[PDB]
Amino acid sequence: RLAVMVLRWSDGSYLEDQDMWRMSGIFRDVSLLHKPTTQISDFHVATRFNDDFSRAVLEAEVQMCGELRDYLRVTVSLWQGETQVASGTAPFGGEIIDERGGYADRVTLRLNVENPKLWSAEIPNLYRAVVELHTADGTLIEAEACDVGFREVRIENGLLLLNGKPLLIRGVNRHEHHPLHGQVMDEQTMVQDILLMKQNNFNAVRCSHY
Amino acid sequence: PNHPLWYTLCDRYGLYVVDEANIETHGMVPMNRLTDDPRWLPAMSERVTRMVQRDRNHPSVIIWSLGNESGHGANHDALYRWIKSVDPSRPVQYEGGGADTTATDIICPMYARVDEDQPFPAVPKWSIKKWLSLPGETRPLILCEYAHAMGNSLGGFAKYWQAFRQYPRLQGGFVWDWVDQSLIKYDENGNPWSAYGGDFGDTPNDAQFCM
Ligand SMILES: CC(C)S[C@@H]1O[C@H](CO)[C@H](O)[C@H](O)[C@H]1O
Ligand SMILES: CC(C)S[C@@H]1O[C@H](CO)[C@H](O)[C@H](O)[C@H]1O
Ligand SMILES: [Mg+2]
Ligand SMILES: [Mg+2]
Ligand code: NA
Ligand code: NA
Repeated sequence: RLAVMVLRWSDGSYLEDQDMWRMSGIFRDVSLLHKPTTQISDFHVATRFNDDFSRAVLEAEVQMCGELRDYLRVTVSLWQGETQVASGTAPFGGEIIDERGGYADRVTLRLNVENPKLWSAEIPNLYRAVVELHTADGTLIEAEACDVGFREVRIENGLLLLNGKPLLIRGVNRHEHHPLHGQVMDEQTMVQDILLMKQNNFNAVRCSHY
Repeated sequence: PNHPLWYTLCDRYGLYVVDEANIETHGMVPMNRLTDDPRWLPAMSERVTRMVQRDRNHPSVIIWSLGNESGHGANHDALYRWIKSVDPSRPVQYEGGGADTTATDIICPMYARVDEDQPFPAVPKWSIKKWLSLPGETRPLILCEYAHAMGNSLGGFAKYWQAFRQYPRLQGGFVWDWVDQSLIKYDENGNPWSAYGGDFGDTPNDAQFCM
């Protein structure tokens, strides 16, 4: 049995004065997650490109919790549909960062990707990255994953560029609001909004204000 | 360069002066055919250097100009640097080649409009408000020529001043121009009349465009 005492007002309320209905309660999902003792505790995916974006390097930093063992390995594989495009495997032990060494509980995988299909609102090309924590012999301990979009965002010479091109933001601010359920969101309503947005030529949304 | 007394009067009566080298090759095709030719650097150099040596002590002169309508040539960059080196007390400006080349400290377009762009190939005349904020641009903008006062004109003059007052980096301009270049001719009875291009048998000519 779980017991949850939810307070409507708290010192946190001083930082939540957004122009919207003030409500309270357990308004988002609640779930139970089972992770092995030796686990992937965090992972970051980055994508760098050459000058014309015809080449890319996917860099994935992975962190683990649990006992460090020489037999532990992490394999990051990148997929485009059912086709594996790249893969990298390595034992834990990051490079030296300071006088006391490096992160023995971390490892960074770097995968080369030639002529990557670029992600944008115009064409949301996506790859799938699978992060496998396993033994050298190939026994899977656990796997996490995420959708990967190859794109570079940067401000150069006063212009906001996406994959080297200046964007024109056709955006709209969107609160999480439902006339019957309040601030509880559901997939159906989210999809409805996105479809309507794109159908009305919007290519960007701001998470006003959280 | 003007008659020497002009600077004396401007020093004493109080007027800011843009002293300009006697260099204009408007009729060439392309306009910079001579100014980008090293064979003409010597001739151009004297028109710039000798002007500076003559008028550098006049307080009324606040800006040096490399000349007018001669496109943008390597000779302009060389002479631009010469002035910056010998007299760092005065900014250097030049409109040729697009009004914002490497040979000018001031964006000094001629007849660039307030809100309307004129996207001419190679040498566009952007709306002055838009010109100031083009990626990487940080220079002040002062029109070397604007509001062409030919005959019944100056329509829209107020639009320029409203913009000048609203935009810090829009710092004015020089109206074109002060006085009609008409000449006196006389009829059979000796009565004078104002004449323009072509009235002296001169041809080809560009008629009333001198007024
Ligand atoms: C009418 C388009 C903006 S829809 C657009 O076309 C793209 C290909 O050009 C991709 O198929 C995108 O997934 C699709 O949403
Ligand atoms: C006639 C245009 C093509 S050029 C235009 O002619 C004007 C005539 O008053 C002035 O001389 C301007 O300075 C010149 O750029
Ligand atoms: Mg507010
Ligand atoms: Mg290549
Ligand atoms: Na101004
Ligand atoms: Na004229």
